[PDB]
Amino acid sequence: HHWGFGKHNGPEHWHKDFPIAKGERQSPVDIDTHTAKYDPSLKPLSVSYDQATSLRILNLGHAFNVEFDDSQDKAVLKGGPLDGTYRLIQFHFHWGSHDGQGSEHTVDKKKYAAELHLVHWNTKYGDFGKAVQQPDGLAVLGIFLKVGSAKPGLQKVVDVLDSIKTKGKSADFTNFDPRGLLPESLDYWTYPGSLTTPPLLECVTWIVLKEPISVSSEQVSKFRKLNFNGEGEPEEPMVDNWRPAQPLKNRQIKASFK
Ligand SMILES: [Cl-]
Ligand SMILES: [Zn+2]
Repeated sequence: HHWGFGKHNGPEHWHKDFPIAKGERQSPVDIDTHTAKYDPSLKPLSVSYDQATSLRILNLGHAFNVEFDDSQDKAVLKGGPLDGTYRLIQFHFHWGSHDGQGSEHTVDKKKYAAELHLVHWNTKYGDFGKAVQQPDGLAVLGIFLKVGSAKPGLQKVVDVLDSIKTKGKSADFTNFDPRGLLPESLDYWTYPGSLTTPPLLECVTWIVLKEPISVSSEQVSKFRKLNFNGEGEPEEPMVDNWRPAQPLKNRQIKASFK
C-alpha cells in the first residue's frame, strides 16, 4: 500500500486515498477531562479474556499484531457502552521515537509513550470484514503506556520482537494471556470513532481506559528496534506510528467515572 508514516505518505496524506480521513467521526481525539461528561448510567466494562487464545505475532510493516482465534465464543468484550458481544481478534500498539510521545489519544493534550489497542468485532455481523462496514462494528479498548516499573505481562511480547524484526516476519505466539496487559481499574472514556490506520472506517466504539499501565524504559525501547522495511532492505526503525488527534466535531466523550 502507498500509505505509511513517512514525510510523503504519512497521516497528512492519507485523505487522498482515503477521503474519510476528513470525516465526521475520526480517531484518535484529545480527551478534555473537564468537558468529558460523566454519565453514571454507563455500565462497568466486561472484559473476559480467560478463554482468549493467541495464535501468532506478525510484523505488518507499520506495526505488529498479536492475532487471536476469534472463534472462541467466551473471549469477549461486552458491557460498558456496548450492545451485544464483541470478539477479540488482535491487539497492537502505537509508540514514539522517544518516551515523550507515541500515544494516539491524548488526555488534556498529554501524549503517552505508547498506546495499546485491543480490537474486537460485533458478533451480530458474523466476522470482522463484515463488521467494519457498520457504525457499531468494532469495539476497541485503548490503554496508555507510561514509563516506570516493568509490566511483567508484556515481557513475552517485547522479547519476541527480535525474531519478527522486519516486515512480513511472524512467530508462534501461543499461550499469551492479554489479561496481563490490563491496569487495575477499568474506568474509561467512550466515544464513537474510527480505525486509526487506513481504511479509517468509522466503525468503532472507542473505550479508552483512564489508568495507564507502567512499562519499563527497556520494554518500550524494544518496540523501536523493530523495522518498517522488509529483510534485506535498508534499515528504517519502526517509530512514530501514531496518528495525531483529529477534530472531535459534533461528538461527546462520556466518562464512566468522577
Ligand atoms: Cl525488557
Ligand atoms: Zn491502533
